[PDB]
Amino acid sequence: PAPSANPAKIFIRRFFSAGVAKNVVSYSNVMAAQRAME
Amino acid sequence: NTPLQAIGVPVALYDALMARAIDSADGTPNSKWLVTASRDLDDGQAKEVKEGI
Repeated sequence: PAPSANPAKIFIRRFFSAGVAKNVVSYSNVMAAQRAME
Repeated sequence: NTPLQAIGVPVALYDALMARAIDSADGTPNSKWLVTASRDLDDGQAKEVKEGI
């Protein structure tokens, strides 16, 4: 079964960096969803 | 999370419009026929013309 080797390593190489705990949504999006609730 | 969050603007606008309506209801003269005579009419038969009208 599970082969552990997916083709999404294209981004962790340089386009991203490991061990940083990046947030999931931009702060602008959070504020937009906030004021869109009023 | 209540509907009252998002209706401040419309309720304030409604109250503003209704206040305008009330104020203009009493305050606007409800008379017609703004009739005006001249400065040569012997004020004393101007009254006679007014009573005739």
